[PDB]
Amino acid sequence: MSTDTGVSLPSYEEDQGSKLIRKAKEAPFVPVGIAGFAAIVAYGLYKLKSRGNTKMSIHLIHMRVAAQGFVVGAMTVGMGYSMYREFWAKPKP
Repeated sequence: MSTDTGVSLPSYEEDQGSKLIRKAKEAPFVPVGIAGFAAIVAYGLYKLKSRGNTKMSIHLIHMRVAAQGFVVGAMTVGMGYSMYREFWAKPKP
């Protein structure tokens, strides 16, 4: 279920949104974890450097990897619940 999507992004920065959306039919997390993880790594990597458009410093998380674990964690639970409870993960045998 998705109703809010399209004209909703207060930030002038996007080259051919549709194109940016042009990819494997969103659904599988395989690319989410793969890509996501990769990106994250990048972000953090860059985050390290002070000078380079960045302003991340709050709480007792004076770390990267660690902060990464806690982040991915909250993101995991949050994602899993996707805001609204959704019983569906992997009904294995």
